Amino acid sequence: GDEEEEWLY
Amino acid sequence: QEAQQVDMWKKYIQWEKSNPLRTEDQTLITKRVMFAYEQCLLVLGHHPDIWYEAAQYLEQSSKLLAEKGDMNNAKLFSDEAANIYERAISTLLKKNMLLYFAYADYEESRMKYEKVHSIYNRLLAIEDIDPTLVYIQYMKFARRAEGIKSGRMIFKKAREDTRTRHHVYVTAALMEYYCSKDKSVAFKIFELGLKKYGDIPEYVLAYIDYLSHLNEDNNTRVLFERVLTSGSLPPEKSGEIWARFLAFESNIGDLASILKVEKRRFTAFKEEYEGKETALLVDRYKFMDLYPCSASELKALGYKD
Repeated sequence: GDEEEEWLY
Repeated sequence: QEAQQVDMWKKYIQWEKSNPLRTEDQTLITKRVMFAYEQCLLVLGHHPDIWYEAAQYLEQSSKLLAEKGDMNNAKLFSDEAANIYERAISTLLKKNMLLYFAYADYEESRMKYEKVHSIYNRLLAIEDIDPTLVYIQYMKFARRAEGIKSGRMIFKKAREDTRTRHHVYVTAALMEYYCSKDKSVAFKIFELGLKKYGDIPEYVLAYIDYLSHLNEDNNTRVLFERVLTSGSLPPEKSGEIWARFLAFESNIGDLASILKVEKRRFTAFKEEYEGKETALLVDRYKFMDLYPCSASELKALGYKD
């Protein structure tokens, strides 16, 4: 979710 | 056969394009050329090159009419080229990735991005299609025409599609390194991809390749050890990885590190490399197209590749 996307960028 | 018919038709079309009548009206030459294209496509509509070349010819004509200032016929032939793409993917070749992409690039070149989004998503909606390359091209368009953030969204959409294969991860990572010049994001994407596809030799080799060229010895060795010791890469699918490791040590290491790595490799393939120690030694010295042995010596050694 927004967690993987936050970790990436 | 069919190849003869295609060649006949293309030669007829080329003749018409040569303006044998020496008309000065480009609209008339274009009408005649497109007529020949139509007759051809009636019976060879399953050949994607004919659609593409016909659309390209119409676009070229549109540009020539624009240079001469005839904006009305230019706009007309521009829209008709778009319709050529639309007809091509609407019948016969409804699943031809190449024409979908060509269409997308044409509408991108006309600055009609909404139509580009529709085209890529139409293709993506066909269930029995491998969408990986589709996502790669879509991300390329998003990044170069709408910016990093649109690209990251397309990448998100790709990860959420269970049909997508590992290449998009590679692409996204390389994009972040090559376009945003951001090594940290590149790393994180490669690492997420590694969690998901660490058992795929082509993926692991892509990450290895990226990191090696960063030219930091310790990080490269660490990644080599991670992948070859832990991880999911089958031991029988790891030969190329060991090869890259031996080349890394040959470039930055000494003879001792090379021999350590060589022996670990042989252990890992003790069975497959029985009696092939000398054929392996060849690869300690080879560089580009220079070999330490003649072709006949190499064949007698059991040398491969």
